[PDB]
Amino acid sequence: TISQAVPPVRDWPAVDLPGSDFDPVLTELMREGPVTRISLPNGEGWAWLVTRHDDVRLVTNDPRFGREAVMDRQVTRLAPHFRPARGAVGFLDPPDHTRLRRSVAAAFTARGVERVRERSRGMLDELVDAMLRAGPPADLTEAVLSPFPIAVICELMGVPATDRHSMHTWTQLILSSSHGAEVSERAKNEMNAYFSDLIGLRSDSAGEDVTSLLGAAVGRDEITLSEAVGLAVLLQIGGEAVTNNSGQMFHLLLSRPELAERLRSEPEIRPRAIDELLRWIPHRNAVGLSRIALEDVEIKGVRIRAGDAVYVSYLAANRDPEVFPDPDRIDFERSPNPHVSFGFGPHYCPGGMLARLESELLVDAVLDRVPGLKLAVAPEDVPFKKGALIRGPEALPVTWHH
Ligand code: HEM
Repeated sequence: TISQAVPPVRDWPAVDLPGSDFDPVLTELMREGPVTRISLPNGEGWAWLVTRHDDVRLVTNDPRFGREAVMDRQVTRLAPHFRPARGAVGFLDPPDHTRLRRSVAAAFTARGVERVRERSRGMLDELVDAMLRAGPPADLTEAVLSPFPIAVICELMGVPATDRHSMHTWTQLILSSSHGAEVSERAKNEMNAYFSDLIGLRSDSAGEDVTSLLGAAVGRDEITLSEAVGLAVLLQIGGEAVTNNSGQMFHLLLSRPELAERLRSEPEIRPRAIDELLRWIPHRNAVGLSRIALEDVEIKGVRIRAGDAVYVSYLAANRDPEVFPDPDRIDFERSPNPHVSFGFGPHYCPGGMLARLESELLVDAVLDRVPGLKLAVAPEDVPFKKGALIRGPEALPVTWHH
């Protein structure tokens, strides 16, 4: 009937945001309408953006949107660099995506990750023992939040004990140290070779650790060795997400003492509280990886054309006022909490249950074992990551009673 003009293309420059402050450009986009168009610093052209919870679920779960097609051009994006390997799980669609996710799914369910909870709680107690022994102050990130997710994933992956410190080092060197280009990709090569060998060796394993599952799937020709190794590396270095996210968690718990006080007074609410924190924390800068409309799709009266790129903002979806009344309020009692901090659809985060487990153990040890714990700097003086994809502290200086 009546033409509905397309939205203006909104430029979305890379900006370093303080602490956990919400992106005001994303707020602007949320206020503009459910369907907007954006231009990011890198790649070319524009992309659709959806911000409402229902539209985000549609775009991420509907078969009419595809990931492989994203590598057919230079879609506008935040990251300077793009498309490493084209076997990367992120860029696969259900001809092949499903095989790869299925091969390890069992280790990452609630029941799957529960298998490493006691060992993980022990490893965390070791780290905290050491921090207490050294005495205050400490950088909680360096002392605890950084090493713990790596220890846990080593255990879940089934890395032989004598190789786990090599794993730590490799993980630290990969894309997150200094010595750009060279040491990172050499560490990546070593880790690749390592997992190629371990998974290869486990070609007929009935083990239930992740590398055994990968090895067995490779052995039954469900996936190739190359696919298995790539995924193994992604999973192995994925814990940095928990390091960053839990860093924001404790930054919040310490800068807003009432939250910490609630979790000490009512320990029973900690799982729900963690979910609320996961909902609220602005985990990333801007948006991540788009999907291509494989056929024309109408969203809120807007015609998304086949070939167009479409982004979702999980961050925005987690502040959807209809789904989350008073969305900017951190409410640990929040009634239903259907957040999409771990994404949605086939590409939903494999590590979500693992991240909740890690966060629950972390909150327990840090809130229960550090007497008089507080920030050692003003909240606004905690350094947060600049030029980042995933937001979070560079360091989290804390102090307490020795
Ligand atoms: C609280 C911490 C974490 C958060 C907030 C998080 C969030 C996310 C999000 C938003 C996505 C994208 C979903 C999409 O493409 O639509 C994702 C993907 C992914 N995450 Fe995480 N993640 C976390 C921890 C982890 C950990 C610890 C691991 C490693 C076990 C991991 C492994 C992955 C993988 C492999 C993918 C790609 C999945 C696929 O495309 O099939 N994540 N994550």
